[PDB]
Amino acid sequence: MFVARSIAADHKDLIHDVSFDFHGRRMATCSSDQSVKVWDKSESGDWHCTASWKTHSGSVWRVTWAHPEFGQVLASCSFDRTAAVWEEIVGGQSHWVKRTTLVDSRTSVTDVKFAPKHMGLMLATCSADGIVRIYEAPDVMNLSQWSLQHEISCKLSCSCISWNPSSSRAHSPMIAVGSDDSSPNAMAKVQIFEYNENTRKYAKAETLMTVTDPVHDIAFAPNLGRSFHILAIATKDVRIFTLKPVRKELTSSGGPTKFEIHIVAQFDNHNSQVWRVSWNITGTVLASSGDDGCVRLWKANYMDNWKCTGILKGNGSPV
Amino acid sequence: IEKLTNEMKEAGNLEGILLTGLTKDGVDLMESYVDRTGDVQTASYCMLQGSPLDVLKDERVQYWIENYRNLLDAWRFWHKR
Amino acid sequence: SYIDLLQRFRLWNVSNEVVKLSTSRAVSCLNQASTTLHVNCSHCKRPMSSRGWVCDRCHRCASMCAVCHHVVKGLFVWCQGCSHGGHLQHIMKWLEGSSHCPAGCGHLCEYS
Ligand SMILES: [Zn+2]
Ligand SMILES: [Zn+2]
Ligand SMILES: [Zn+2]
Ligand SMILES: [Zn+2]
Repeated sequence: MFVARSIAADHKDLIHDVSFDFHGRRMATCSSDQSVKVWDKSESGDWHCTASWKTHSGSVWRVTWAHPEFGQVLASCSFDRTAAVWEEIVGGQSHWVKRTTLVDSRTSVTDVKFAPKHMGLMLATCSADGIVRIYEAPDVMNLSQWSLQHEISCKLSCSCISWNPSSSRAHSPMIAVGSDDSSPNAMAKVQIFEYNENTRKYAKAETLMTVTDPVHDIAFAPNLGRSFHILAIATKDVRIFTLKPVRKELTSSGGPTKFEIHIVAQFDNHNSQVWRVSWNITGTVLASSGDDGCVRLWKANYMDNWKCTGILKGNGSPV
Repeated sequence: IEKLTNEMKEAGNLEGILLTGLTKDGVDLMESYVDRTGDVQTASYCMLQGSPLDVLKDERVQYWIENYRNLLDAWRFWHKR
Repeated sequence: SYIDLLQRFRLWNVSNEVVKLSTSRAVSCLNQASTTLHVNCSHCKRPMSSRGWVCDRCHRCASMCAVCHHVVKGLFVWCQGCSHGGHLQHIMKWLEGSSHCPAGCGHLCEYS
């Protein structure tokens, strides 16, 4: 029940990543020539570029937005071992200005993500050496200053990370890390770290044993007040997992919360290496893209079972 | 009545509200319903209908209300919020 | 004399324009007599700085518009009754359509 259209946007080079703002009125796209462009939607519904500049010495992988409450902030990770933070200042032509650069990585910075709003202005970066670094800006009015708050070693090449968007008062912060190592040995590829208030340190909580193939993308789904967490894993086949916390005994509060892991959907319609996965706002529709040049939309049904609902092709031609 | 209430609660069907009422059992039934379908608008509007003060003090009800308000803010339906 | 005539005819913009561009020290200083307001966060009850929008102790955006739920940098309109307010145009447009405090306090800030 999904139809496609082509947006009249002109690009000269190959597009690596596209990202939306919170309200869905601003777009950020990174191209193959170390260039970043920002697009705005008019009241009529048309898109117009508003800024463009070159950022790093190496290739640019990912660019993401921050929450509007902190202003207009973009974060970009690059192959040249850097992660840059940009803020828009207008005096009206937009004039984006770099405010800070994080260079603590010893390998290529593979991915960068923003923390959920209710935890302040935090940022996370996973590198190729197996290191996840979490920074925080103590003052929201001075973005030029950042401090390295936490550092975690994964012993495997990190490839993607995702925060837990839950904002309940009973869920500790959670971050999940994937890997794309293709070692012949059968080793786990997805680990989850849960913050501990009693120690103020992140510790490993659960590791997905059933996942052994290289992983390219991992995505939590929006909580929306449910009683459990939904995770999506992109591999040779799209997989969906549900994690339910167990009732913590009041006798003693100890380490990480124990979880029950159940798989609820495993699709192999791409017949290739699935590359990207994403959720809608309500966490009820899953979008997946793989090497077959097709985009597939999955949704639940009356019987609470997962089945495909849409198939499209990269050219925009419907199937 | 006990058996019917239990089998309605475990399934999350909304017709069981008549049985449980706006109590903790109603909260559990509504939570199951939300888990099944992901609708918070109906839950938020229902739970405000003259519910006892203890019911409104539950964490889950307020979490649903906050999520709905955030959803309204996302679509820029400011006046309706 | 010119300022008095302008004020008699109720032309405030021209009067203030004359005052700003005046070549006399006294007339220039006429406009700066007790026109500075002091604001405090209602949560921590502490006074705020003059160049920031975040509470020093609360670490909260104390200047979030009641309608658009965004941080307000510039003009802020405030009601003396319910201690609520926000953007000038947002509040004006909202009060043109209803008669309730948009924060949902119950106060009829513009009675009838
Ligand atoms: Zn304060
Ligand atoms: Zn406003
Ligand atoms: Zn008020
Ligand atoms: Zn008032």
